[PDB]
Amino acid sequence: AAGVEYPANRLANISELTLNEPLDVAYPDEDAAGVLLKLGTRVEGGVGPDGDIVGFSTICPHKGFPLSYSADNKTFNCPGHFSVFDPEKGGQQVWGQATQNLPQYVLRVADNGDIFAEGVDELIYGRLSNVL
Amino acid sequence: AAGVEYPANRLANISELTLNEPLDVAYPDEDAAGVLLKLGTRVEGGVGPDGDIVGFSTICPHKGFPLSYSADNKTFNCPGHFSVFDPEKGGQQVWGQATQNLPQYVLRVADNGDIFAEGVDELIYGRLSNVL
Amino acid sequence: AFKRHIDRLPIIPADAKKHNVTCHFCIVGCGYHAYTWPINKQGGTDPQNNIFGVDLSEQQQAESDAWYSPSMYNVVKQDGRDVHVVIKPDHECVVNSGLGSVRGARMAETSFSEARNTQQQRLTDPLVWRYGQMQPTSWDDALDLVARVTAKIVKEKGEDALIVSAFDHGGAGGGYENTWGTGKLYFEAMKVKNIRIHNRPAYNSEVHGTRDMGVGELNNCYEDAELADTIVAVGTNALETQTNYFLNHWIPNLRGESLGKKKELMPEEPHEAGRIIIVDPRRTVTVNACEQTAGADNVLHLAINSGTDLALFNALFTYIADKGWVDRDFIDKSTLREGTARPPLYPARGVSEANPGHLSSFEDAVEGCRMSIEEAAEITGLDAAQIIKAAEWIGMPKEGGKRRRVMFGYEKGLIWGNDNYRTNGALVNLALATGNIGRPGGGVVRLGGHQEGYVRPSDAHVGRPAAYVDQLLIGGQGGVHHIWGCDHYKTTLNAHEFKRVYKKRTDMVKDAMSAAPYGDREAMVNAIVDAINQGGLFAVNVDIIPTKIGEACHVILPAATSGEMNLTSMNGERRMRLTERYMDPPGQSMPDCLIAARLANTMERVLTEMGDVGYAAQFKGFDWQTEEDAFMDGYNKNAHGGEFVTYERLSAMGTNGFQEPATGFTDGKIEGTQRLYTDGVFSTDDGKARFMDAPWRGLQAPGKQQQKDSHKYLINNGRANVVWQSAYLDQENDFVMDRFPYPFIEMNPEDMAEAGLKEGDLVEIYNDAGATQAMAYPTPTARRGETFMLFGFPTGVQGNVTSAGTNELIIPNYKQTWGNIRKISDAPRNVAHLSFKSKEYQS
Amino acid sequence: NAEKGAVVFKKCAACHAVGDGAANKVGPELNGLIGRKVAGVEGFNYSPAFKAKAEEGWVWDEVHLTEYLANPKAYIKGTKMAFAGLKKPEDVADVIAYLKTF
Ligand SMILES: Nc1nc2c(c(=O)[nH]1)N[C@H]1C(S)=C(S)[C@@H](COP(=O)(O)OP(=O)(O)OC[C@H]3O[C@@H](n4cnc5c(=O)[nH]c(N)nc54)[C@H](O)[C@@H]3O)O[C@H]1N2
Ligand SMILES: Nc1nc2c(c(=O)[nH]1)N[C@H]1C(S)=C(S)[C@@H](COP(=O)(O)OP(=O)(O)OC[C@H]3O[C@@H](n4cnc5c(=O)[nH]c(N)nc54)[C@H](O)[C@@H]3O)O[C@H]1N2
Ligand code: HEM
Ligand code: F3S
Ligand code: FES
Ligand code: FES
Ligand SMILES: [Mo+4]
Ligand SMILES: [O]
Repeated sequence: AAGVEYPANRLANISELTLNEPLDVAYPDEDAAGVLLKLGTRVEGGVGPDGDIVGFSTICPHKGFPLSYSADNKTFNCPGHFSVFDPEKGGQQVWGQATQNLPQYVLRVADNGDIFAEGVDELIYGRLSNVL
Repeated sequence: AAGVEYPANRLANISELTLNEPLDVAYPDEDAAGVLLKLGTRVEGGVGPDGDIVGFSTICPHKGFPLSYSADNKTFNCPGHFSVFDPEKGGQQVWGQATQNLPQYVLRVADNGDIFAEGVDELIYGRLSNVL
Repeated sequence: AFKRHIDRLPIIPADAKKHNVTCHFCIVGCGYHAYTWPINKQGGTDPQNNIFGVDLSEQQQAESDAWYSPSMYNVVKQDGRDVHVVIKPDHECVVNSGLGSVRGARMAETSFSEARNTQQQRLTDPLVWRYGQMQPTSWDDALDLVARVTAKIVKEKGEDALIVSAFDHGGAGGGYENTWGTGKLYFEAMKVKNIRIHNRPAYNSEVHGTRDMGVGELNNCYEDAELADTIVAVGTNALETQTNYFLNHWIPNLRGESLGKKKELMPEEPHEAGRIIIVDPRRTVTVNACEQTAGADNVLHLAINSGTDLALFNALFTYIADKGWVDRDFIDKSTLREGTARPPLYPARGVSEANPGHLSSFEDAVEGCRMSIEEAAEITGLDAAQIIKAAEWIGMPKEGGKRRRVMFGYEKGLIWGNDNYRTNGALVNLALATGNIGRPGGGVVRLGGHQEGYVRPSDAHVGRPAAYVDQLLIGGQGGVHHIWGCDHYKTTLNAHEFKRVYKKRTDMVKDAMSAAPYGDREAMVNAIVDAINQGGLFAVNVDIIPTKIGEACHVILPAATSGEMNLTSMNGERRMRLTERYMDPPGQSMPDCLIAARLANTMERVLTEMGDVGYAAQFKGFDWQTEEDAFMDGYNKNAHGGEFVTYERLSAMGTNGFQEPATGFTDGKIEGTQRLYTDGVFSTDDGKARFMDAPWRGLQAPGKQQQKDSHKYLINNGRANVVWQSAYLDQENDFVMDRFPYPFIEMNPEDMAEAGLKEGDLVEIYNDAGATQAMAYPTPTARRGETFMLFGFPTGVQGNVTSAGTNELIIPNYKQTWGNIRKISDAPRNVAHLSFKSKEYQS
Repeated sequence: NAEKGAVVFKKCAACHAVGDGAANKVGPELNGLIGRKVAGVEGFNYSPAFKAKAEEGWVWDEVHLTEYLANPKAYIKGTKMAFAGLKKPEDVADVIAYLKTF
């Protein structure tokens, strides 16, 4: 198989999400931590009827410290070496030591409203293949 | 799983090779026709004591026409659309419709002089994976 | 040898998105499909999981549809996402039958990819010369500067002060949308006189000769190459230069594969396998391929002296006429019967620079053209028996007294060859005399260069002859130069002198702009115009890469090419296809037609602000938001049969599209024209073809005989099969640059040994016009004294040693070039890895 | 069996045509074959080693033909059909069962 085979995993329903509060989640398996986040404005990789639901790896691509979320700035913040990632701009490193922007999830909302993740746009921290 | 996993296959012995006479071979399976060939000169990819033994896929990388050897010029010649390949210079297309130089074998000569193929440097005609 | 080490490609899934793609490159216009799918999806090896419905876990055999090479695969942006893309030859296209050339098969890997790092040279942003170097800026800023300098200079000195160089061709860097957009700006909104085309330094036809005679140069179909008794190929290297027309249509004829179709379509006459005459001073891989598929018996390579085609053709015409090997009924019904008086200056000169040849009846032309077999033999250096046999292969009837069917094909050996107007005429005489126009197995055609995609307002204002634009520029005339999709630095004639002066004049404007405040735009504009007034030139380049002439330009605007946009063009068969957009423009690049519309909108605003609302109103009609708007304003409203053609209808007809001109629309099918002049009514006021009284007068371009006489070698020039044009994409393609890092100059091994030269050596070619460099490539098949240098090549420009010499209609006589050769240095170490063996396939 | 001779003929079809219309290509048309002479077909340019092996007098009987599709090269040294030649002798037998039609 030339490409990584990504499972199509249910993570949540649109109705489970509050504006600007991350929901803890994991993809493509239970040992790769991440969040779903409703930002309240239309954005890159943003699904749902407002185009504002995004999903990201929450493990820092530098050395794997878990990232905190700043509700005020809508940024992910690494207490490891002070890296900052912008979930409103496809996870662009605003500032930091990672050589990657924050790995982001290919999300699909179903007719029923369930949210499936079907891929990741960068290598997740601590695995040499996104699917192990 | 990230790269193609290449079998280490026995093709021939150094003793089986007559100067300038292609020995018909298959690598990395039965359906991947190629040749071994002693050239009586030191060249790119060459193995054995003189460094003159080369291995090539012998199916035109343009449209799969079986190639034919000219002993006088030491060239593979395609009767399909008149492509010419130089196995003295790493199977460079001297002229031709292929977007590839001739796929060439990674050869190893063991102590007994048995010749082995451990990989190919270009995509073999008619397979989207060099190992099927 | 360059190896990609790609062991494995992604499988195209069953549900991949399919796009109809015509080849970006040569006239043949081979059909392809672009299959795109999400970056995180892939196809399976089982039939139900890939696009082919085939089990891919099993080796595929020769000519498989269920395979693609690495060069056919990339990752590209589509609607702002990365997708897999495979660009594959269409097996069901009648043109190529799933053949792809060395060029078209690398459309995918010569695409722009951030993810796979392909063609990072591609322009993403407008660049302006300020602060002492090129600097990226906004469209609004760049267009405002271009318009303010353009509007001021034409307001102050007239439109004659605006110089334009632009593509007039089809496919990528051309096409109906882009010729219309540039044509409307410079010929509708304005009346630009001082405009040249991408391959010639005035606004002229390559082939006024055939056109004045009433024979449009693309009058047949590709089937006729399959159906001819004889093919006459003149100054074409079709295997390298029109590859899949040769392979998919000529080869079947020469091999007899065609015999069944011949007998079905023309019973009531005899048919043997096709024979071929090749008029070319050089033995090509085309001569070899023909010998090898039809045997030496059936191939007549007429190795004429350089630029003597007209002598050969006049002798064939004379011999054929004298034998009555002519279609008497065709001549009497479909050609001009009225006698007309020779011009006073005949035969040395035409009635004017405008009309270098005399149009007449069959009989007047024969007596005018009249040349003995003995004399043509003297001039051509052919043997009498070669010319007589060529006459028999064209003229002599088949068994039941039936007409021999002859397709006459020519390209740049004739067109860039001696006495363009007369040679073109002399060849049409032969096809006219033998009734080989508008019949199956016939035609007198260009074999072509680019695809065709021309639709523009009238060019009546330009004149005939038109302005020799390069001489205006070298002579210090013009203020502003707009350059669209051409690179004179690599491809014009007299290129050394062109560069000397172009650099000095653009340098004067550069120094002024480096010394002036940019953030105050009006002062920047005034410093530019003051520098122009001292003899400077402000240059704007519209391209997809940083060009060589772009190193002299003050503004670069980034264009989107075919595939990043919808594009319509037709092949050397008039086969019109829609290339359907499959990917995004790189960065902020925009289609040429939409750049023209945007510049038009900016011209309107700037002219309104300067207080000239009347001139400003001429720049209306440019509200296009997509390339389709340009198609509908241009082709749809102005092309012959345009009202029948839309994107939607063209899409439905796929890579086979339809032959122009379109006659109607019936249940999801545009109806087209397989052949021109089937009713024997030609493109003239009264409907009669004219013959051409086209006498031989030597080498007609100024200084050519002198250049032959005063230099040791012929520097013949033209294409390599591997290289596309000026290597604008190829120069960032390891496969091509691995093969020829330097342009080859084909030299006779005995000539190299006499000059102390070995394979790979770097040599200076020099003469009266300038100097350049190439790598010596030993070529046994090359005649002594006669070299061939790859043209348009960034790492050694052949144009530097071509003189300013043109015919009366300003056609560049590139092919008749002579110079001396001396060593620069021993083979550079980067050529050590090169093969120096014959390009000629051996059985 | 001739059904799985059609599958083995995929390795010939590039150079060889068979059935209604079949014309000469890189190789000569292969219609009939069983009962045709060597260097047989009109139009095709056979090698000075395939002409030399018609001079002595031959036919395409099924035993002469088995030797060719297995090692074309040294079996008729100087033949223009350079190509490995089918190594499984039961496939040599399948493709000749296909050739039995036409
Ligand atoms: N000595 C000699 N000189 C010759 C010839 C010869 O035989 N001998 N041949 C002549 C002939 S036939 C020709 S065609 C000319 C070619 O002369 P040029 O037209 O100068 O050569 P190309 O390489 O085709 O140039 C195409 C340019 O357009 C750019 N381009 C490509 N696509 C696009 C697009 O979509 N938009 C824009 N805006 N730009 C684009 C490319 O990057 C490149 O700079 O050379 C001529 N010069
Ligand atoms: N691979 C490849 N194919 C291309 C192109 C490319 O860049 N690369 N470009 C395309 C374009 S824009 C064009 S215009 C065409 C050009 O297509 P061609 O015109 O076929 O190609 P050239 O190599 O320019 O010249 C053709 C032949 O003219 C011969 N010749 C030189 N002098 C004379 C003469 O006095 N008389 C005669 N009869 N022949 C002479 C040369 O030896 C050469 O073999 O190719 C098109 N296709
Ligand atoms: C299973 C596959 C093939 C079969 C069964 C086959 C069969 C044959 C046969 C029976 C002949 C001799 C018939 C005669 O003399 O008229 C022949 C000759 C020939 N074949 Fe094939 N062939 C095969 C594949 C190929 C391929 C792949 C090529 C070329 C790449 C090819 C090229 C030729 C040529 C050139 C000759 C003429 C030999 C000469 O002139 O010396 N064949 N083939
Ligand atoms: S693939 Fe492209 S380059 Fe010409 S021969 Fe066919 S159009
Ligand atoms: S681990 Fe996050 S900044 Fe280093
Ligand atoms: S298959 Fe070899 S050149 Fe086309
Ligand atoms: Mo051209
Ligand atoms: O051209």
